[PDB]
Amino acid sequence: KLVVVAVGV
Amino acid sequence: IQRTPKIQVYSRHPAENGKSNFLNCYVSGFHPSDIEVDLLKNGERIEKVEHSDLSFSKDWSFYLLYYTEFTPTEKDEYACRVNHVTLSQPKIVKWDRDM
Amino acid sequence: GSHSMRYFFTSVSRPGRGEPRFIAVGYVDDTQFVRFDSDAASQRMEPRAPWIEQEGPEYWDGETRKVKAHSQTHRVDLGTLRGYYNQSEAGSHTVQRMYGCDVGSDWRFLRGYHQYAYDGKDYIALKEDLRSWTAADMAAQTTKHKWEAAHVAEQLRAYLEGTCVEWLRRYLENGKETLQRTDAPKTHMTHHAVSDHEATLRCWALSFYPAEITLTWQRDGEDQTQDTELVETRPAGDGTFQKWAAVVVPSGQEQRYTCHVQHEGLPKPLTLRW
Ligand code: NA
Ligand code: NA
Ligand code: NA
Ligand code: NA
Ligand code: NA
Ligand code: NA
Repeated sequence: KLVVVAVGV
Repeated sequence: IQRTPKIQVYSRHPAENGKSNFLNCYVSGFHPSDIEVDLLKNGERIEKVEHSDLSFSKDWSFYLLYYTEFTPTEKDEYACRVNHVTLSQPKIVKWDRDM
Repeated sequence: GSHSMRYFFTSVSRPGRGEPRFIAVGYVDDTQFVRFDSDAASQRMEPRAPWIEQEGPEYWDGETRKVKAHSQTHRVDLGTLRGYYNQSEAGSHTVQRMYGCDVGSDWRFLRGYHQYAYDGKDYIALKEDLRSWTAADMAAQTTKHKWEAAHVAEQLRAYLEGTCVEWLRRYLENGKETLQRTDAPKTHMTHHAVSDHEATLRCWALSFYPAEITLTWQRDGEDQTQDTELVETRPAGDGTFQKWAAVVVPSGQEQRYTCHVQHEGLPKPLTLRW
């Protein structure tokens, strides 16, 4: 299962 | 950061003339990911060629497997042709059947 | 032994026309089980192992939503990084991300990781403590300050020690017939005359899983590296791996040389002799 959120650099 | 591809050309199974097999071209250690890979039969591009999904190693360099079903014969020559920004000309690696 | 779940993401900008190429791959150990390719027709997370096909529509909808959200973050990041590095809109650039988790021999959380690269160089990485960041340069230091303020490490730590290992253990049980099976290498030696006086001995390891293996040559029971060649471990294409090691020896002295094969599927290492 993937992580729910990806915060931008 | 531009890394030139390493190339291995090999069969999935020990090669026997007239016995169906898979011809593999494994390209690794390259950056960037944009790359042209063809499998050749007697210098001619094979149409039915699939590849793995792009992935990468600890050093961020990319690897791909290109492959096709083939039946080895005494006469027919197989090779892998690779083009990449790091190459002045496409690189052709001949299949050696104990490599 | 240990097991891993890892996701790999690549985004490549296309300055000529349109949005970045985005490819996501999921692995358990050395087995690909899911993929997403922005260039493919489905625009869905797709199965690549039979044991993930078990999962119902909620799973596939959820993974599709998250992987598309990942792709949009990478698209934005390519813009942000062009800014941080003062680069023109004309060039193609690459972002890569890898994250995942390991369980140990005790089947409990062992370690987590989250690594990010720009144009094939380290950018920012989560440290082993899952509480601190390694920033390679001042662009990555800007990201580190942003991610400290947004408590990104806390968010990732919760996933890596929770959801990540729980779903790894689920996959390992659902796919146990293959994922928890070791395939010991099928080994043999070939002999090739290189001159009237010399021969190449090639030690083959075929059809093994997982990919981790050690091939070593000994002469009279001592390791030899001189006049040896070792190829990179390579995929067979059927989910197994191949490797070979070769040594050049004086013709008639082949019996002095032994190939030693170490693999998880071998109770004791194998010794081959011509
Ligand atoms: Na897809
Ligand atoms: Na393609
Ligand atoms: Na798709
Ligand atoms: Na645990
Ligand atoms: Na990169
Ligand atoms: Na943080």
